Amino acid sequence: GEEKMTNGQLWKKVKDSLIDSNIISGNENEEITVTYVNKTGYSSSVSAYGNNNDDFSSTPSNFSKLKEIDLKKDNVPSDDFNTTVSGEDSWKTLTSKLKEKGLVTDGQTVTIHCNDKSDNTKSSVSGKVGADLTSGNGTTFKKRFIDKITID
Repeated sequence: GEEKMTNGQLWKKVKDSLIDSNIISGNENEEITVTYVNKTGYSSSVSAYGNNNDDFSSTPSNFSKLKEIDLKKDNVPSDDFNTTVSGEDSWKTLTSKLKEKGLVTDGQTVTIHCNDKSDNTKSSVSGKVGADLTSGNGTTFKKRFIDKITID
């Protein structure tokens, strides 16, 4: 068990989740600031773009826990321009990709907003690690307008 890694190597394992899902293109036009915390009370944000891997820090490998995420996307080109996500779906694959690398704990409440600035609509979805969604599901939201994620 060599589940120790840097900012870059951690954040990659928290990026490639969203690649499996339909939430990001993985272009040079999306950035994700993932905040996490170690055994000690020290938070750490790591902010990087969806082209390439991330490695711009030589940070310690005391990883133990998570904190929020801040999300950013530009005006996306044709490939992914129509992309929307079935709300539940945009929590499902994401969470289903993180325990693979031990990057959630067994009951965390991962909460995802949508901030749609089209027809005056916003919402959120929420569940636990392992269950299905007791809040949010049965609905769909646009890719470009999902930009705020927190954990309990």
